Amino acid sequence: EDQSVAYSNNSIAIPTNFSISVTTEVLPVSMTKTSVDCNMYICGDSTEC
Amino acid sequence: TKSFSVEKGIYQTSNFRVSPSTEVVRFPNITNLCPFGQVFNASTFPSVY
Ligand SMILES: *[C@@H]1O[C@H](CO)[C@@H](O[C@@H]2O[C@H](CO)[C@@H](O)[C@H](O)[C@H]2NC(C)=O)[C@H](O)[C@H]1NC(C)=O
Ligand SMILES: *[C@@H]1O[C@H](CO)[C@@H](O)[C@H](O)[C@H]1NC(C)=O
Repeated sequence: EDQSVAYSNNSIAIPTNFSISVTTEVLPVSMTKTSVDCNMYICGDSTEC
Repeated sequence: TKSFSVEKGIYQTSNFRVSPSTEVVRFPNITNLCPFGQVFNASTFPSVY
């Protein structure tokens, strides 16, 4: 939305009361630890491979 | 880890420990010989067309 305001050279806005706001910030930290057996994946149970 | 000296820690290893010995060869119970006659030892063969 547009809330156009022009200017002033002798006016000042003062806030008269406040609100305490609780916000949530969500941040990943770690990922799963995975290991691979190269021989078992590539060849399985074959000696020739 | 291809070395004769290993530093302190925990490591993941391969199998290197168990190998098969015996064998299982179960096949169906048929025994009748296939008719190699009339195919190899036949009297007349047809024309190629
Ligand atoms: C700014 O102050 C006024 C009081 O002067 C607040 O209005 C009060 O709000 C509380 C709840 O948070 C009520 O229990 C009070 O009864 C209200 N006023 C009175 C004294 O009757 C106002 O909430 C404050 N600022 C903001 C925007 O939260
Ligand atoms: C700004 O302030 C001066 C002070 O002399 C005044 O003359 C002028 O008219 C004002 N202009 C505005 C933006 O009101």
